[PDB]
Amino acid sequence: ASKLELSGPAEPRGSKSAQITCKAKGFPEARFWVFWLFQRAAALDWPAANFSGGPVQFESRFQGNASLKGSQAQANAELNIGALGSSTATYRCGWKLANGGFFPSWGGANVNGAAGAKAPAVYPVEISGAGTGSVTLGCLVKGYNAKPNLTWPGASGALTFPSELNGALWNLASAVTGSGFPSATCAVGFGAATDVDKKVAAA
Amino acid sequence: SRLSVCSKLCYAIGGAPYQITGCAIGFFLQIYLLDVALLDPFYASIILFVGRAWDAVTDPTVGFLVSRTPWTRFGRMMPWIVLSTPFAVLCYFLIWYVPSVDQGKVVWYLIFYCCFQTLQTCFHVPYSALTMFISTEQKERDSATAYRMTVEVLGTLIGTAIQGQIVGMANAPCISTEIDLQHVSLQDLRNAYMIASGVICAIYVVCAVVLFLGVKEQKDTCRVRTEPMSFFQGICMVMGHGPYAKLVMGFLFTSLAFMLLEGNFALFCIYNLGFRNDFQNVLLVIMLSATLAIPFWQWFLTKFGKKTAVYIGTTSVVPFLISVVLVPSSLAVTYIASFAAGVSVAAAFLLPWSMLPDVVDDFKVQNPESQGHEAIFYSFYVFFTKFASGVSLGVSTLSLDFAGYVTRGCTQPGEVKLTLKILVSAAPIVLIIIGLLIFISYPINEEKRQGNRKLLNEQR
Amino acid sequence: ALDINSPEAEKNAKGARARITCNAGNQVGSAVAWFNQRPGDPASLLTYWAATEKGVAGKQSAQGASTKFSMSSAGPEAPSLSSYWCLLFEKGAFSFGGSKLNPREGAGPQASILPPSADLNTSGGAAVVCFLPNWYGNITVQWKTEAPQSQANMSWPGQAGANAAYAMAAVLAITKGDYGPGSFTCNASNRGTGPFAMSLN
Ligand SMILES: CC/C=C\C/C=C/C/C=C/CCCCCCCC(=O)OC[C@@H](O)COP(=O)(O)OCC[N+](C)(C)C
Ligand SMILES: CCCCCCCCCCCCO[C@@H]1O[C@H](CO)[C@@H](O[C@H]2O[C@H](CO)[C@@H](O)[C@H](O)[C@H]2O)[C@H](O)[C@H]1O
Ligand SMILES: CCCCCCCCCCCCO[C@@H]1O[C@H](CO)[C@@H](O[C@H]2O[C@H](CO)[C@@H](O)[C@H](O)[C@H]2O)[C@H](O)[C@H]1O
Ligand SMILES: CCCCCCCCCCCCO[C@@H]1O[C@H](CO)[C@@H](O[C@H]2O[C@H](CO)[C@@H](O)[C@H](O)[C@H]2O)[C@H](O)[C@H]1O
Ligand SMILES: CCCCCCCCCCCCO[C@@H]1O[C@H](CO)[C@@H](O[C@H]2O[C@H](CO)[C@@H](O)[C@H](O)[C@H]2O)[C@H](O)[C@H]1O
Ligand SMILES: CCCCCCCCCCCCO[C@@H]1O[C@H](CO)[C@@H](O[C@H]2O[C@H](CO)[C@@H](O)[C@H](O)[C@H]2O)[C@H](O)[C@H]1O
Ligand SMILES: CCCCCCCCCCCCO[C@@H]1O[C@H](CO)[C@@H](O[C@H]2O[C@H](CO)[C@@H](O)[C@H](O)[C@H]2O)[C@H](O)[C@H]1O
Ligand SMILES: CCCCCCCCCCCCO[C@@H]1O[C@H](CO)[C@@H](O[C@H]2O[C@H](CO)[C@@H](O)[C@H](O)[C@H]2O)[C@H](O)[C@H]1O
Ligand SMILES: CCCCCCCCCCCCO[C@@H]1O[C@H](CO)[C@@H](O[C@H]2O[C@H](CO)[C@@H](O)[C@H](O)[C@H]2O)[C@H](O)[C@H]1O
Ligand SMILES: CCCCCCCCCCCCO[C@@H]1O[C@H](CO)[C@@H](O[C@H]2O[C@H](CO)[C@@H](O)[C@H](O)[C@H]2O)[C@H](O)[C@H]1O
Ligand SMILES: CCCCCCCCCCCCO[C@@H]1O[C@H](CO)[C@@H](O[C@H]2O[C@H](CO)[C@@H](O)[C@H](O)[C@H]2O)[C@H](O)[C@H]1O
Ligand SMILES: CCCCCCCCCCCCO[C@@H]1O[C@H](CO)[C@@H](O[C@H]2O[C@H](CO)[C@@H](O)[C@H](O)[C@H]2O)[C@H](O)[C@H]1O
Repeated sequence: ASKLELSGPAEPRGSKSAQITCKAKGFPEARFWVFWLFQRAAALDWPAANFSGGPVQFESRFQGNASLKGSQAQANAELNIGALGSSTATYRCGWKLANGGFFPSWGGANVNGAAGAKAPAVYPVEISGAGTGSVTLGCLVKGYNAKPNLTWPGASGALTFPSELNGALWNLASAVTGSGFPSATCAVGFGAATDVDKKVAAA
Repeated sequence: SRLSVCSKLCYAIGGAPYQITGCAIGFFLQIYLLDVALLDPFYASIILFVGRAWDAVTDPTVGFLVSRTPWTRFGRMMPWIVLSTPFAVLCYFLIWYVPSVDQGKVVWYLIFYCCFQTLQTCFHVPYSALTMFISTEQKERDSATAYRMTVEVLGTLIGTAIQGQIVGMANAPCISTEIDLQHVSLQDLRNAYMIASGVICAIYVVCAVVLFLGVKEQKDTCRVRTEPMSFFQGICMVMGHGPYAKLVMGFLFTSLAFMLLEGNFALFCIYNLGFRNDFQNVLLVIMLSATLAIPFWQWFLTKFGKKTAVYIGTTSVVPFLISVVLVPSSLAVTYIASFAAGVSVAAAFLLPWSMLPDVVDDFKVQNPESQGHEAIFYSFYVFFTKFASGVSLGVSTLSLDFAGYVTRGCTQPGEVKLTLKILVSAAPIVLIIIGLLIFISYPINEEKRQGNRKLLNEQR
Repeated sequence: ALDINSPEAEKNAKGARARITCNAGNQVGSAVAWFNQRPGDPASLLTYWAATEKGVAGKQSAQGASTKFSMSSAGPEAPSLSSYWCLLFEKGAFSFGGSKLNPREGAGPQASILPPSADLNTSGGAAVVCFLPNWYGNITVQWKTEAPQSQANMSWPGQAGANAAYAMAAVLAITKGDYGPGSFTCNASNRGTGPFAMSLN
């Protein structure tokens, strides 16, 4: 079947150059235009398209920023991205039906144009001296540059909010609606050797 | 008590809807399916091949069923025509209708194209067999066949003109792709196709009424008829005859090349010559040139010999087919080559019919027992031409799909235009060369033996 | 570049019917593709030429003739609650709109304010966190440190699988030097005809 396998996530630094690949398989790559997309937490943009046995056609916004290449001896469709800073997005590699103009099969690879690599800081945000029935506890994770996995010890009432940029690092919050409070701890899931778990005290 | 001129005119007029519908389909169905119906060219290739092969399949089966039809109070052929025409015009109108379905438009077009081909066969095969029932005298039958041929040519011209000038008048927006990167609607084009189909169906019903009213049956009561179920034996006997088989192969190939041109010429005009709004005028020019060139070729076959006539008529389109793919689509060169291709179409579809009675006389001299060879030849020829023209059209549209033909488009890729130039310039020239080489091996040698065979026709 | 526009970026539908509308700035001649993207997955083609499915469940039909296109789901299930896009394949520079479905629930927000912890106060910082765990619709959060503040960072999750309600986290980051402006109040404004104020001193 037609499929396009894309490279893993890349982390360029400010103004580096990033080359994304699609190992297209299941179809003659030289017969179809292989496209690229661009989704930065929004709707889908359109960088360019590349005919693997010929011309490359760009959008006027991406002329000089994107550069599409096609290796027909490896059935590989590649996108080289130049100057960066706001190109942190997800790039797709959808091929095209030779007649219509729509995209039947797609890919997907993330690009994160940021700088730094830091260990997260865990703060046990708690109540301010009040209580009525069920009470809300929390946990603030501040100052990291990867994807964490916040967990709680066997309690399923948690809401882990999506992270946001604060300068060049990421901030995340978690909340739990616990009725009784004998003992609760916040455990984070930062894969880069930072597995700090901290309890939540009173006041 | 002979055939009246009004009766022969009605019989001839009854043969016009077949030519009108056939020329409209064979010139515009690829344009309708690929562009107007918004079909994948794989599905369009499937539909074209299956419809033009089901026509060939339905010809002998409906022929046998008509041969088994008994005698009613209205005739042997009139009930078939009268009960087939409303369903035929319904299916013809539903060929050129684009339904609103989520998936399976290919099934719609397959079903209605094949149903229309079946009902048109049920119209035509009794109608073709009707020339033996209108009158007993052979001269009246020949006069009726001459009337039918003249009105068939006029019906070809009228159907091409009607479909071209109704379809082409209302244009539609194109579709730009990445090969183009650096008010009329599509529904108006679909409405134009429906209007043309409705006008053709009205002409179909009017001519069916004319044919039913103006033509009688005389009963005949099989006065000299015979079962003649020796279809396979007759085919084997005809193929065992040298000149017959050679004429079959030559005419078949030549007609295959020109049916390939008839199929994939509108796409060539639109996407290579750039006539997005003027291809219908080019088709009308070709048809008018063929109509004008019929007396020219009837003059040339007599004044210069049928052999040289059928050679130069087939080889005349070759320089112009070379020219139309080696020039940057000049407006005057296309019209000149259209006139030349009309002259060559007239030659190709006229001169073998002139050569046929000589081969009939030769077969009569060779085999004293002859009971259908003139009809067995036409049945074999029409079956193979319809089936192989469907095969060629399916392969052509599938190759357009392989080359990446864009639906509508305003410009095709450099590989689709190459396939169109091959399908207009390479494959028709190859088939014409094959037919010419077969016609070279012609032991009849025009008149050099023909009158001698006629002398044996005087002897027996 | 034809301007493809989906007006409603959020749609409410539970099990009855959804009619996602796409409008083009130029007449595309019935050339509109419809994609369905689930979160964490690439966009998957549903409809092409504005009416033709591509191997998908029969509930997702689509209509439209010229500069007004609609996709209709008549049996909207849990897999159908994803994001949808309408692409035009009339001209070379292809363009998308963007839309999403949501289930329907009641109303009623909640709020809770949390002061900075001692550990954050030790390392030269103070983040006041306002949590808004369960509500349906859209909400606005205002910070009053005896005066309105516009230096807060806000985040929202999607919709809960079971509760079918949204949440919100507002973080106000203030250094220790600027940590003497009196009392901190978080004010929430939802469809409840009154703000919810949670304050600390
Ligand atoms: C507007 C331009 C139209 C067309 C393009 C080029 C055209 C050539 C036009 C030619 C004149 C005749 C066309 C060829 C004949 C028409 C088809 C045909 O040929 O079908 C009828 C009949 O000719 C069948 O032949 P059949 O052997 O069955 O008749 C035997 C009868 N009889 C036993 C009494 C002697
Ligand atoms: C049976 C009667 C019907 C007649 C049928 C005649 C149809 C003939 C088909 C024409 C083939 C077109 O020829 C085509 O040209 C291009 C450009 O050189 C070449 O094709 C090239 O591009 C395609 C991409 O589409 C790739 O597979 C590859 O890079 C290469 O093969 C081949 O040569 C051939 O694919
Ligand atoms: C009578 C002749 C012989 C019988 C037919 C033999 C072949 C029948 C084919 C069965 C399947 C038909 O469908 C076949 O599958 C592929 C699947 O990618 C389709 O491929 C295409 O389908 C549609 C067509 O626009 C596109 O939206 C889609 O993006 C693309 O994948 C082709 O339309 C066709 O080649
Ligand atoms: C689409 C092409 C046809 C366009 C219309 C052509 C005009 C129609 C006339 C075609 C036949 C002409 O041929 C001639 O017609 C007339 C009228 O029917 C016949 O005349 C016959 O019918 C008329 C009544 O209508 C009687 O008055 C007359 O006594 C009788 O002989 C002739 O016997 C016939 O020789
Ligand atoms: C749908 C596309 C096909 C359209 C054409 C299909 C139907 C037309 C084929 C001709 C069939 C005519 O229908 C015919 O009617 C007469 C009744 O009067 C019957 O025919 C019979 O009539 C009488 C007995 O009744 C006898 O002379 C004899 O047995 C037979 O001729 C049969 O019922 C049928 O042979
Ligand atoms: C003389 C010739 C003219 C005489 C009059 C002819 C009028 C013909 C006009 C076209 C009317 C048919 O229009 C067409 O009908 C069928 C059946 O309802 C519809 O088909 C629809 O219904 C069928 C029901 O099984 C389903 O496959 C599906 O819901 C859909 O395909 C088409 O979407 C519609 O476009
Ligand atoms: C002679 C050789 C024949 C070879 C044929 C090879 C190609 C055949 C095309 C295969 C796909 C077409 O098959 C098509 O399937 C869909 C359902 O899936 C049917 O479509 C039906 O259901 C869909 C919704 O699911 C709606 O459009 C509508 O209710 C109805 O049209 C069509 O009625 C059928 O025609
Ligand atoms: C729109 C522009 C075109 C308008 C055409 C209007 C045509 C009106 C009727 C005129 C028919 C001309 O008729 C012309 O003469 C010869 C006979 O000499 C006919 O020839 C006919 O009879 C001879 C034998 O008798 C055979 O070749 C054959 O049966 C048949 O072709 C042709 O059918 C035609 O070439
Ligand atoms: C509705 C769709 C379009 C329908 C168009 C109908 C137009 C009808 C045109 C008339 C065609 C008949 O034209 C006629 O053909 C035959 C042979 O071809 C020739 O005429 C032949 O039969 C007549 C019969 O009386 C003899 O007088 C004449 O001696 C003989 O040569 C002439 O060429 C022409 O008189
Ligand atoms: C007898 C010869 C002289 C006749 C001269 C009269 C010219 C018209 C011939 C009748 C043909 C009628 O053909 C008819 O055209 C109209 C529009 O073009 C079509 O009408 C269509 O238009 C709308 C456009 O929004 C479509 O949405 C809808 O599918 C349909 O109603 C009919 O489906 C078709 O049946
Ligand atoms: C031998 C007999 C020859 C008879 C030839 C008769 C054909 C008449 C040619 C008509 C020209 C074709 O062009 C077509 O005309 C009709 C009449 O306005 C238009 O159709 C119209 O009717 C439909 C009805 O719903 C409306 O959408 C709208 O009023 C308009 O589109 C088509 O949009 C146009 O494409
Ligand atoms: C509603 C629109 C559809 C109709 C359009 C207008 C139709 C024009 C053609 C009218 C029918 C012509 O055919 C009509 O039938 C009778 C026979 O039944 C024919 O009559 C002719 O054939 C037979 C033969 O023996 C005899 O009756 C007679 O010797 C002869 O004149 C006439 O040629 C004509 O009067």
